[PDB]
Amino acid sequence: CSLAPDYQRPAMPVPQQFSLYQNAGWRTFFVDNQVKTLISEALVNNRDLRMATLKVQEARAQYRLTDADRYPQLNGEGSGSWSGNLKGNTATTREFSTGLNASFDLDFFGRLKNMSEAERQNYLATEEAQRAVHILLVSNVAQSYFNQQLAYAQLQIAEETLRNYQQSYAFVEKQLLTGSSNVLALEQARGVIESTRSDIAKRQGELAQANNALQLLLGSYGKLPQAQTVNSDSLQSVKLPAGLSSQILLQRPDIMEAEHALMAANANIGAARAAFFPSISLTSGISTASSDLSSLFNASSGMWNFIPKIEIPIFNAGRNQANLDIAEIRQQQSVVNYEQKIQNAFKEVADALALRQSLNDQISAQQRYLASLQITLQRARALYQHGAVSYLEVLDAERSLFATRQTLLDLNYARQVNEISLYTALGGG
Amino acid sequence: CSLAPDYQRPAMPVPQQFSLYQNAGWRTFFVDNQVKTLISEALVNNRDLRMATLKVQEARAQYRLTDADRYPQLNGEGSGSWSGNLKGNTATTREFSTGLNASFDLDFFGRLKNMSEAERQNYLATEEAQRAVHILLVSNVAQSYFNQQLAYAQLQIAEETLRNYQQSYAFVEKQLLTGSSNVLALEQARGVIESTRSDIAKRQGELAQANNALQLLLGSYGKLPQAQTVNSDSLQSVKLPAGLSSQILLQRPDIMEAEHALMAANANIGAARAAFFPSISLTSGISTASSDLSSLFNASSGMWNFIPKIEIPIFNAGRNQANLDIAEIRQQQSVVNYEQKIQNAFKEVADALALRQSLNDQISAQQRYLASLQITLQRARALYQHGAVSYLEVLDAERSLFATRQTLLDLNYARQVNEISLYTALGGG
Amino acid sequence: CSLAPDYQRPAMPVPQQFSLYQNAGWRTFFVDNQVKTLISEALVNNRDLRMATLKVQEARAQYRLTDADRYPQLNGEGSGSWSGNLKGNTATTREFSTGLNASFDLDFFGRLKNMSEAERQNYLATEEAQRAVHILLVSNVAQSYFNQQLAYAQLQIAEETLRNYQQSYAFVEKQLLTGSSNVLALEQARGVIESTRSDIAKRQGELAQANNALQLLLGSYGKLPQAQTVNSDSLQSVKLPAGLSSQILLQRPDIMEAEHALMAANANIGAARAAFFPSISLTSGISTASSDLSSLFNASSGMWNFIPKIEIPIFNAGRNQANLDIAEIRQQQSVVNYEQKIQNAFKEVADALALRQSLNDQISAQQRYLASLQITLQRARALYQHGAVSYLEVLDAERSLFATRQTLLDLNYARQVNEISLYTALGGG
Repeated sequence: CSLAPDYQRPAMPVPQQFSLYQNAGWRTFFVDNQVKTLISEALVNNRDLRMATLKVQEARAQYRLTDADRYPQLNGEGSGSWSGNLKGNTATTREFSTGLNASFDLDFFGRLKNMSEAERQNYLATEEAQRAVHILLVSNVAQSYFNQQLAYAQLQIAEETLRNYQQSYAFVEKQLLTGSSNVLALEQARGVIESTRSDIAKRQGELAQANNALQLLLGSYGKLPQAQTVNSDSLQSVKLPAGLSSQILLQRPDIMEAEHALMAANANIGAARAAFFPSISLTSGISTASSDLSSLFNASSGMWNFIPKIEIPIFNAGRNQANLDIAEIRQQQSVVNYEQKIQNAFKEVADALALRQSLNDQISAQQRYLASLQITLQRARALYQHGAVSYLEVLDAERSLFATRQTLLDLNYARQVNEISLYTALGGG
Repeated sequence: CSLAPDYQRPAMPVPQQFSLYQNAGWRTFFVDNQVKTLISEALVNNRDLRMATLKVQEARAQYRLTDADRYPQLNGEGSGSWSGNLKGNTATTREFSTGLNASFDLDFFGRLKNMSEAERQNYLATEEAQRAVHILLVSNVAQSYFNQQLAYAQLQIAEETLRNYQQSYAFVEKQLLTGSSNVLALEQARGVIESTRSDIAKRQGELAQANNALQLLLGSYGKLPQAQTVNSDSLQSVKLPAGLSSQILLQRPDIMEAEHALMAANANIGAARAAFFPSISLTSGISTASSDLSSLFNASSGMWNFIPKIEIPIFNAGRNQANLDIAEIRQQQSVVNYEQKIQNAFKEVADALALRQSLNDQISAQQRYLASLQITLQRARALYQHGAVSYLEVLDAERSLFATRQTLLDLNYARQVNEISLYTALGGG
Repeated sequence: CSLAPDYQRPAMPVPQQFSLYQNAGWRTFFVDNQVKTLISEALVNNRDLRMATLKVQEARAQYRLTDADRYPQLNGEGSGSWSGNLKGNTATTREFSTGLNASFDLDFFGRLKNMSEAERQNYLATEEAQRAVHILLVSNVAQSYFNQQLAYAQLQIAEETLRNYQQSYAFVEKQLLTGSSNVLALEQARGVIESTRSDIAKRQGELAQANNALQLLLGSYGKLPQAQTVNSDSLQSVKLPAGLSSQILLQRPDIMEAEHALMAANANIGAARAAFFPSISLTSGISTASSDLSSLFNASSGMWNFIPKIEIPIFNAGRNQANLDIAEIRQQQSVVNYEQKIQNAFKEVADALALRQSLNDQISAQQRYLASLQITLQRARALYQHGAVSYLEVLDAERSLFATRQTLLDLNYARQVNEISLYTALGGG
């Protein structure tokens, strides 16, 4: 029988709503097909996930090892014994023996059963941890893919900005050849060509870094995805009821893992309680003995045997009690751990919801800003070409336009990362 | 008796001065009352700290478990034994027995005593670690609070900057309606409205993130503090003698923790030394036996018993010596750990002192810069409105003014974080 | 004998080339002599490395402890036994005994041998980890040194930029005193003085922080290096064949560490296999006994003794099999760990190669940009001083010039860090 306390799910340590459903599969959440191809490959070859799978097997084997301790043992024994005096008849005595013995703990108060149940729960927790690494990998690969695509896109706008600045410069040169501009405007147009080449070189770096990170995550080194057009429709962004319950969190693998750890701790309390109670063992044996080898295996020399035993703990100076206290304190630790895991999950979902609003509003504003800058550039050119304003007006408008384009790319990347983070924080596929 | 070496505090691994006292309580260090209310709540509900408290209890129980091993044990035993031959009189022999036995290790050379002392020191170290989590939490909550307030303040100046830019734009529009300005100036004034809306949306994000981080730290989800006015007087910044001794560091909990770990290691050396010496045990028992159950508990079948024993290690192939070496090497590791903890603490205090000077000087300079920018803006407006300069003068002055205001807010936040870090690095309250 | 599987190096988990040799010693790689002096000091006093050295000693001792378990033991025993009835002749029986006994496990199937070999391999792995900390420290010290030098250089250009801005301001003042400029230009020139003072204060902070980090790494607090002139020739940057083989990675200490861990796991498989097989032990003793102490050590009371024993596992409910499974699964884990270590190393080398190209191209472009900005500044001054353009042209050119200089310093630092990272990722000296 078991002395373990019954499982009780701790009180929800977070509000019941995120601020006032089930995810689709990742094959549906991700629209872009390239990212899905990379995710599938990662699921096969990624080393971290492979390691997480092996840890599940290990824990399964440890469960088996511990469970085995509940079953009877049967073992053989062989012995020979020479001995004699040191004075007063120096004749050697000699005896041979052979034992075949079985052993069995009755485990009436469930010590061994519960140590086993604890290992089974650790195994269950380990499977959940595995599931967590699985969804975190899907998230990470996808993000890594979009980071690569961001690098491509940044490189692309940098090159077309280079082309633009080269045209601007050629034009100012032509003007100068007609004694129509000045040497200041020319040097300004030349400068921005160089800073743009610098940006190009930077984006090449980031691309290479993105590629290398992606290949580490895949655990494979085949050809990388090429640049593709990517947008808000690349993901099927989560739609959520207005009063989505916090209870969705309890479905994440990492939270289920914590739950199983809590059950393991309950089982360890049962095991520690059992120590206070009598324990009954049983050993039975077939045995033989003889002073010489010849008549050893003689039925004549044989003996059967059957010996039940009971041990009764009486006083142990608070050993059992201290050990029980450790188990109880550790169960309390598991409860806090469970609470921490949920509070952390709640923070991830709340942040991603807030960030979704913030990022959408930043992007919208940034788009309107860009449109205004394009108009500004056009007006500045016209006014400059008619000698009404200095070339600094053109330079300034170009710089801001280019910076805004790079910022807008970064924001769209942040938006996709956040959508992926949200999906994942809700438990993924 | 104990074979452990005496404790000796390692030579100070850092200079004796920080570069040429006792903290007040956090209730006094923090002036702002809101932050103190949040700190008090965190001290109650925060999960990390609760977990640190449970670890102290666990270590206390482990100390008790180990100490118990020093005391006598008294246990019961019950047995029944059926056995018989296999040929040549197949009559079964049967014997029942019941033992009540006491056990006691004399521990003359302090093996068990020292293993106990080691656990007591681990327990002491664990209390110190707890105290460390406690002061780190006070620090973190306070910082998290000021980060929230920074977000509020950034949002506030962004909105008033929005209002300003809308007035600027309305004015340029009016000018245009009088054929007095141009379409370039108008588009420039429009643009900055949009970039400011973008900043507003960003600050809303950061606010939401700040709120969520603060609630994670509190472990509670009641209403959040509203924006309040915050300044250098929100903290009672530490005043330090010119030649403050490094010795103040030895009062931090994390350093005391290291000290207790060092004592534990000393105790483990004592325990390992004891293994080389004889060990004396003592077992005494009341016992009975009979071939049938009826005359079992007969005083007739009973026997008392008393058996002192001594074990003497002679040769063990370097087992004891290797084990002693591990203990000695581990004590050396504890010494290095202690040194590392102090050197790290010294770095924290030195950095915060340097940062205090740097930040004060940056803020002072930035204030003078801001004042200059306000004047510049005013002059640019006047000159622009009289057709003496382009609107780019106004735009440029506005942009720099706004950026400087945001920078100044960030610097004041950094200053408070650094003051808090300094307080904490000196051991907190 | 050993039941362990033979070592087989896992298939290379990365491409055979980095994208289409041996490092020199760090004394040769680093040209700058100051950095080498700091590296030498760190190698002596650094706490992390000292700790890594102690861990090697600890593992060596654990190897010795485990190996000792393979050798015979010889121990002494002394006993006295008083016992008597409880009724029916209350005369006490009394017996004294003294045993000297030897013990020896034959270890025919190599259980103990392999547990020893596992510990020897853990020791070997620990030496490699030590070597890793050693090369990582050389890297970190060098980087920390160049970061200090970066701080010095940033402070220096900030001060000369301050001097420049003060001259610019004095000039505008003079112009105003001749009713030749305006109050806008003056306030603009004043502003940039203040922002530059802010930068100066920031660089003082960073310098102080750099110094404190460097002293933590050195584990010593003597005088710090002063500013020196530093450039691309401070390091003898690695030259690599076009088709450098990935195989160079297998020379890194961290990868060799993984290899030894793999061998340890192989040994543990051997140990677990041995459990299925019979085990033969041997105990031999000299012994005495007597009812009184006087005739105790009488050769008369003495007995010699010799007892070989064999244990044969028959059925254990899958205990041995589960334990074997754990060992096999753990060996598979070591293989994955080995693969991870290599893939990670491959990423470090690939990133550093890409970054070397990117950084060189950014620096080249940034130099050309700087040269263009110097010309722009000169042209703007001339045009401004002749009333042809506003002072905003001068301000703008100064700001960009100063920002580009700071950026160029940061890029040169990044280049040196990357060269150091490359050297280190290839196995260092």
